[PDB]
Amino acid sequence: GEIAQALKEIAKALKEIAYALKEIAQALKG
Amino acid sequence: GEIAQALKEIAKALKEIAYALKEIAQALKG
Amino acid sequence: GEIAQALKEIAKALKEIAYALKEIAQALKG
Amino acid sequence: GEIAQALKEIAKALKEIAYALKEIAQALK
Amino acid sequence: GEIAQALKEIAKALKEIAYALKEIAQALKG
Repeated sequence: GEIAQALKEIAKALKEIAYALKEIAQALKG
Repeated sequence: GEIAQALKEIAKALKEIAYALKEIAQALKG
Repeated sequence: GEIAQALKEIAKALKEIAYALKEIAQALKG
Repeated sequence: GEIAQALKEIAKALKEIAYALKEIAQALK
Repeated sequence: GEIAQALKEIAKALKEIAYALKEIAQALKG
């Protein structure tokens, strides 16, 4: 239902945030 | 009621997150 | 009740995350 | 019950993530 | 000093993201 859907989209968002932050970490090491 | 409202705000928040992340991705390319 | 409250705190959290990420996007464009 | 408890922990986690991200924004700003 | 700070906070952020995702995975089994 709608709570399961909310949570799936939050998991997606958090995975993209983790990747964004790793690319920012690498940029700053560069 | 309250749960429908909470879920509408979650959906709004996640749309802004998706937008922000695209601009972060682009910034890091240039 | 409890679920509505939990989801309202999640909605708040995600709104602050969207805000933070917009400032990160701006920083990186500088 | 169990779903309310799970969602309270998720709310806490996301609040700490929002704080972290604001400190990252400031560092970079 | 900004780079040191950024990298410390990104490491913290990633640990909290991994935790959030585990709790979301478990929640969705329920």
